Amino acid sequence: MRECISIHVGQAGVQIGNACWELYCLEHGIQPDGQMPSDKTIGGGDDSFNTFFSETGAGKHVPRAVFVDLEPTVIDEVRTGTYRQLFHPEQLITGKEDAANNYARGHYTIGKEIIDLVLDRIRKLADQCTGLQGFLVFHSFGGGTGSGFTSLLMERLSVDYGKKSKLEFSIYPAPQVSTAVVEPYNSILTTHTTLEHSDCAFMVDNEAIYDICRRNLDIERPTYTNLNRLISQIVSSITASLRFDGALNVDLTEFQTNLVPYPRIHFPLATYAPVISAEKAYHEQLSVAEITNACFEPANQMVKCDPRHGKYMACCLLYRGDVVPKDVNAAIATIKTKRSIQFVDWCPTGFKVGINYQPPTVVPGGDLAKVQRAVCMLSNTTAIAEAWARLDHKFDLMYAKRAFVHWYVGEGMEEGEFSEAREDMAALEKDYEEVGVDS
Amino acid sequence: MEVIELNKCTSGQSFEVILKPPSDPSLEEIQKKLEAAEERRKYQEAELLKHLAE
Amino acid sequence: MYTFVVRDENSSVYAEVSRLLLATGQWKRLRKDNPRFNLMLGERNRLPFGRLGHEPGLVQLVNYYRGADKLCRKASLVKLIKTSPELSESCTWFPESYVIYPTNLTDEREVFLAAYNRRREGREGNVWIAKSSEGILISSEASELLDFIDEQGQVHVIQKYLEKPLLLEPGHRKFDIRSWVLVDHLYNIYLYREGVLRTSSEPYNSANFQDKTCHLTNHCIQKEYSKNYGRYEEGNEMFFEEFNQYLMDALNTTLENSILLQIKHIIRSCLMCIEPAISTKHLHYQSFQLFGFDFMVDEELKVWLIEVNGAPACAQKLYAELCQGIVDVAISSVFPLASIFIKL
Amino acid sequence: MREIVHIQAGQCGNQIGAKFWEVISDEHGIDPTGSYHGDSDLQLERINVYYNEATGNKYVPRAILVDLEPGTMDSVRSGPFGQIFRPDNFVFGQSGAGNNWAKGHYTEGAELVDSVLDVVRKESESCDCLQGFQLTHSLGGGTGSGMGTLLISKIREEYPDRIMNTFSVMPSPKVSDTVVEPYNATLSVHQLVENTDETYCIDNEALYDICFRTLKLTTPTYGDLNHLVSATMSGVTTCLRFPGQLNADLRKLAVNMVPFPRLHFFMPGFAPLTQYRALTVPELTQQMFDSKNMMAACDPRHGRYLTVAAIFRGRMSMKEVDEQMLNVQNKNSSYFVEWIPNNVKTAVCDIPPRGLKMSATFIGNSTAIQELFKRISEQFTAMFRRKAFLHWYTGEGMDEMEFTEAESNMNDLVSEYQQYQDA
Ligand SMILES: Nc1nc2c(ncn2[C@@H]2O[C@H](COP(=O)(O)OP(=O)(O)OP(=O)(O)O)[C@@H](O)[C@H]2O)c(=O)[nH]1
Ligand SMILES: Nc1ncnc2c1ncn2[C@@H]1O[C@H](COP(=O)(O)OP(=O)(O)CP(=O)(O)O)[C@@H](O)[C@H]1O
Ligand SMILES: Nc1nc2c(ncn2[C@@H]2O[C@H](COP(=O)(O)OP(=O)(O)O)[C@@H](O)[C@H]2O)c(=O)[nH]1
Ligand SMILES: COC(=O)Nc1nc2cc(C(=O)c3cccs3)ccc2[nH]1
Ligand SMILES: [Mg+2]
Ligand SMILES: [Mg+2]
Ligand SMILES: [Mg+2]
Repeated sequence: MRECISIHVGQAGVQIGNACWELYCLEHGIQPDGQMPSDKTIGGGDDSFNTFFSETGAGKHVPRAVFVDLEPTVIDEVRTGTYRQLFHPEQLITGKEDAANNYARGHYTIGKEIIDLVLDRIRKLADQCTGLQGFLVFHSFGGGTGSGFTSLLMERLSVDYGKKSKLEFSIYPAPQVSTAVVEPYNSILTTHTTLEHSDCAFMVDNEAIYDICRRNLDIERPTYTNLNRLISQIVSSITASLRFDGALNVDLTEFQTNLVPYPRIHFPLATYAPVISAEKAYHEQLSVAEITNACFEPANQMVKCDPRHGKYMACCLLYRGDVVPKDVNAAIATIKTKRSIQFVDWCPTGFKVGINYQPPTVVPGGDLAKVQRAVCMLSNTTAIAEAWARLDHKFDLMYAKRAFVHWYVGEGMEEGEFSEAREDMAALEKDYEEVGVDS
Repeated sequence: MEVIELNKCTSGQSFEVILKPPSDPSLEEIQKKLEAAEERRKYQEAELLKHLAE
Repeated sequence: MYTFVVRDENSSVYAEVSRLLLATGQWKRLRKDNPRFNLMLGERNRLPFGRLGHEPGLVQLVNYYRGADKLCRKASLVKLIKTSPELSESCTWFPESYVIYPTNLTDEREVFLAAYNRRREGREGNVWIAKSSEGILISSEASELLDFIDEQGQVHVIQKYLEKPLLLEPGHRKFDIRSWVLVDHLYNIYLYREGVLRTSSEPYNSANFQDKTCHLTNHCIQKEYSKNYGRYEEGNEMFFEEFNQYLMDALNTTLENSILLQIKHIIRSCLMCIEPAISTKHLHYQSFQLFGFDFMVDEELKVWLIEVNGAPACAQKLYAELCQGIVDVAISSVFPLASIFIKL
Repeated sequence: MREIVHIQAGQCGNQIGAKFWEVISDEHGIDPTGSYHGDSDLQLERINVYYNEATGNKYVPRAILVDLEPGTMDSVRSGPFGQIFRPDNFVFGQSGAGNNWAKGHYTEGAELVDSVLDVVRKESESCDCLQGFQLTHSLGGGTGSGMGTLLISKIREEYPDRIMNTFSVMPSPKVSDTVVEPYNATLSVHQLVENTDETYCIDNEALYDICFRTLKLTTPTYGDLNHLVSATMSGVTTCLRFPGQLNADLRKLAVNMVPFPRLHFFMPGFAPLTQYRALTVPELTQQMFDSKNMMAACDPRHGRYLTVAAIFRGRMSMKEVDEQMLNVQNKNSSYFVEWIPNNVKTAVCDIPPRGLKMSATFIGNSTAIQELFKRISEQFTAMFRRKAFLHWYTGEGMDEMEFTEAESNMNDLVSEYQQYQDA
């Protein structure tokens, strides 16, 4: 058994992390006070769920997690929330003044003053691991903390844990649910600085989650609470392989081996089905073929883009619930003959499949209906480059006039860092184009 | 349509289907960047204080 | 009020559509780079499809289908027809064709020669035409065809030349049929009821493939090199009413029975084949597009597809009706205000 | 804890400031004695932003009242909520400033400024985490204009990393006390260009027109003008004072509204402008973007919006709010710059202001504000070309060169706006 440490940075990271750990506790039968009656090895064990939870002599199962934010209001809700007893104070780190949506403030001005405290709290968790695999890092692109402090932390983690893997869950900015305007700057700046330190990053576009919540959950105006419950279901689908017995994606290294042949192109597209409204009286349960086919509908993707006009490098299918291999193969064969699924020439046209028999857990009194089977597809397609193109174009519009740049220079950042970061993104867009397009 | 590497446990199973075969900065360098930005903040503040002193 | 942007100034069709949109008092034209548009009349090349459908609260529509180039490039069309089971290499309405990359650059050289030799030994007519996306060479010798492509730099297609075309009388002259087809956001396929024959004004001469004026029917070639330009019909353009009346008087048949049934069949086959790859049914933005299909007719009244043009112009006397039709079926169907097509 | 320190200077500044505290005291359920008597814990959640807690659940405004003559602050201390302010926070002299920027900034004000900073320091030292400062004043007088901008400069020297926002009443010949108002305002504007992060430009002419043309008041008083400012200030500070979708401090709010450091002068607006028929969301949205609801007497159709924020208050449909904002932007598509994507943002707060079921407050960063500075510059030059009324200023030690420089500075500001209006 090898442990994983989760790090939640900024408002988006903290609130998503709070939703995930609630869901983890429900999936593993862990009560809010930390007790887990089904764990017969009191104060110990190296079961699969122990990769995410340590144990005290009193039988409390403690998340291997650190929450970091530069102002206290969001983390204070963890301290006083339903699962307050789960965490101890050392895991919850708060500053006094936030980064004001300013990457330079989160990375240079405030980051410099808190980075050593955050590493010491992480070191404490690492000293409790017999074989640390690495880290899972949750954050927004658009926040000053989520962007600026995350990239500083990732740099130092590469230094202090050179051999350890680092995965990201990154919230990509959507104007529909944001009151900021400088987020394209923060996104390009943090991606540039983090690219070489992240082994595999799962981007979630708030626009996609927002529209899934309106379209499939019949929520007229989704809130962050609605969005985070859905995101936490997808995150759980992705991390379940680390927390349960199995043979696919059993350690962090396997994510890169299975999903990222090209180190810079390490942004897999996530697709999830089915998303069903709990308010619905009764829903006819979808079959393996139907939920699998739904994995190739843009309407169910975590990032809106058209995989028909890109190429695949890898595809993983992660099923939960009443699913057997025979029905997966039957569904795949059918979809190959009806869908546009082009792989790159230097990769096998195939699917790695993982099935966990436990159906998705839902938060009681939530928006998601209980289903008998669900699936999350992780595919590394060049089509996700559309999301970089959108972001880079917004960056270019503002930077040509140097709009808002003075806020960053005022915190000690140099203008050259903007153009350096934008040129890295331009090279990234070219890498995607070389991999996925024919002349 | 070949199924390979089929593994089965009580919690589930996993396998692979093949439809067709194919054809860092150091601690010192980070500190320098952080201290260089802090020094630019100091210089810009010193210029402001000079302006206000005039 | 609805909003739209214009990004292809060289489009005669959508310059007129733009005109009609304003004259409704309910459409406003924005600057070409304004992202808060309802309708984009996009550029021909490198249209930024990846930036469409991400403006909150706006329904966005574009006048091109992403991926339709597969049908509207000469080498792409050959590959699509050969590799698509719906169409297959036994496709009866598409002339035998082969993709040939210049040697200074997969390729089907040896497959073309294999069929070329089979025709020569069998006494069968062995005239082929090389073309790409001037730039045309009609020859009965494979050596002159492969040497012409090597001097170029882009991919070319060698295609069996229709040696026995239907010839209009008087004149003994060749022609081709242009059909305009509109595909809306629901992937309804609308065939404009009015087509045009681009006629040659020089008598067809099967003994001289060197003078490419009675063999090439392009309007530009006739206007510059043909000394009989405009002799029989204005601008070498014959329309369906006259052509139908000719088929009745000369061949005792109708345009619908002898030709249009095959045209409708071919249009439907091509567009249904590519539908899963380009449909915007469940996309965050929606597409429509106007297509120009070019057809040849042989002396047995068999119709052959020659090419599909993804950015076609229209006949001068047909701009008014067709462009209004685009507004009615393609635009106002998505943005309603306050038939000239045949639905296939 | 995101404390804000409030300062009000001079006659206009103290009269508008007093109304501001009456309005928000009512919203937070604080009575004239500083005791809470609300019905909702929402009223106390962010009470600390503007109030200090004393013994016995007493809430004292974090407010500093400044003037160079005692008259207006005697009126405040006798006003409705006059007893709510900390007596130690009244700082005043006796000589007055004679509507003279030089007296406020260089002579009379210089003698009093140190005692004001002493109070400011005491209020700041007891802040857990100071957000920044807000100042209410006019630009056409002597104390608010001259001593107010002197205060801002000394606060920036002592607290250079803190946000400084001002609600600044711009003079108009149609609602004027003295002919030297353009001199005082031109001298002050340059100080604000350098030393504030946001300046809400409140034109007394716009306030007058609204009272006369829209509210149907044949003879508006300064009180009627100040009711509009009070209501606008309540809406502008709503997201700081009540829980909602926004959790931004002053710095984050300014980051997303100010793309260039000198172009931080905002056109504020409010709807409904003072009836028992509650407004529909479409009506709120149309009126708040209407020039007639603006308070800077600048036509937005004459320039371009760099950024816009609008906050809606009351129980209403978020979906319909979103729908209506989309409708307003297409009608004004030509009046938003295209190189700041998504530059129109909205927020909702469930708690409506007193006497209204719903309302909306508008904050526009528009290049049309250059019309306001052009007006002032013209009136300045009409007198300065003849050196008229200058002896009032040279008599306090100023020389003509400082007027020449202030004139050049504001013509540069106007030019900078015109540059981005054509970008
Ligand atoms: N999905 C989701 N997105 C969020 C959530 N909270 C904030 N965001 C998004 O994150 C971006 C704003 O960044 P934040 O995470 O709030 O900022 P931060 O990391 O706390 O950094 P600061 O600027 O210091 O506050 C916007 O795009 C928001 O839409 C959340 O709970 N869920
Ligand atoms: N296989 C074939 N057999 C007989 N004639 C042919 C032929 N291919 C082309 N032609 C003749 O050559 C002419 C031009 O061919 P092609 O269609 O490639 O040119 P083009 O791409 O310019 C048409 P457009 O201008 O509509 O795009 C046609 O009008 C047709 O008469
Ligand atoms: N809106 C408003 N404007 C005022 C008020 N009192 C004065 N003014 C304006 O403020 C300017 C005069 O400045 P004032 O505040 O009286 O002088 P000060 O005491 O030296 O700061 C003139 O432009 C007046 O029109 C007021 O109560 N409300
Ligand atoms: C004391 O100074 C302020 O209150 N400044 C201020 N309040 C603001 C409120 C907003 C605001 O309500 C919204 C921001 C985004 C959507 S509404 C914006 C900028 C602001 N600046
Ligand atoms: Mg934050
Ligand atoms: Mg062509
Ligand atoms: Mg006065």
